[PDB]
Amino acid sequence: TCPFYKKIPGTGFTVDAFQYGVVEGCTAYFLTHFHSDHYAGLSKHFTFPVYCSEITGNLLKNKLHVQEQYIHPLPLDTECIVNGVKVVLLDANHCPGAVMILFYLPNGTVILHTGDFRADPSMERSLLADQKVHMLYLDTTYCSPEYTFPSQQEVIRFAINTAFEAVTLNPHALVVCGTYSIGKEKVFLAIADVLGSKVGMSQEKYKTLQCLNIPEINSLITTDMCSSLVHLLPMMQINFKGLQSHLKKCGGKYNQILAFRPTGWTHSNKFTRIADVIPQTKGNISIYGIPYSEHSSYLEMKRFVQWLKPQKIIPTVNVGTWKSRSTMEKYFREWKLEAGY
Ligand code: NI
Repeated sequence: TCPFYKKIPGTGFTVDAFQYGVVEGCTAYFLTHFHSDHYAGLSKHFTFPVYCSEITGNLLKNKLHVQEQYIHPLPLDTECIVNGVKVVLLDANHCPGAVMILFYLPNGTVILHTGDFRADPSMERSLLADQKVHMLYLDTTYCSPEYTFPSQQEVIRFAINTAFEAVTLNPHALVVCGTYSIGKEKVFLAIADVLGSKVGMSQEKYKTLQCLNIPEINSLITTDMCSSLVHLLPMMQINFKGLQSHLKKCGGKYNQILAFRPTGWTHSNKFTRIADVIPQTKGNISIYGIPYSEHSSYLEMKRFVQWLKPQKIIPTVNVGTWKSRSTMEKYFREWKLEAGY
């Protein structure tokens, strides 16, 4: 059944709750972003109002064939009325089209649902600064102090420098990047830019990227693999067998592959700096795991919450085990006692 952390009290609303059938009492289904664990259940047969960003609504229409009459896109950073309730969509610094949702309940309670987010100090100057938030529905993916990672900028600098050096040493090397969802487009676009190439990909992935409102995108991507020296493949194909196989397909145009796997966190992060990352190599194939995250680190999450000073926190991630729930509640209390709210 629909869990309580997906329901907004005092409303008829749910968030990211499309896989439970008709939720009793739901008059509007909000969708924070287009990732499968969140949209699970939507299709062309859905006949309830879906509220989301413009970009998410482009993907619902083009990839899932949801009918236009049920898609309700909202502009960001704008006070809107939905079934008699004031709401605002804010940028979540996650994947393209991802939002946080502010609900202003008729009784005067204010609720923030972060969806999936990477907390940033820039959020402290959005419409969030203007009033008090009483309850926080929080993306707790990486809510433990072991989870450190570098900035997105540091990671992209490493990837660009690595790729440019490799291809300049060997003009016959191919660069491959893995993907299994939207998000993390900066990895493959920054590398293609430094090399003066478009990124080549499947027709299905090209279609997905053309929904994202990225500026000048027609200049950066292509379905012609032959004209491209940065290829995108499914994340599943980023291993020695899959890459050897792909190289055969390129017909002796290339004699070396340098491949990137943008993981979330990996336990090389506790010890190893970004400067010191090394690849796994077999023969003429090398694979780099890079820690490019679109979720908050522990310290980023803690800074946002200590800034916001919510009265009550409701985790939306890692809620399935008692040990995880108890650990998270301990951190929340630490943060509250340290900051004095
Ligand atoms: Ni997500």
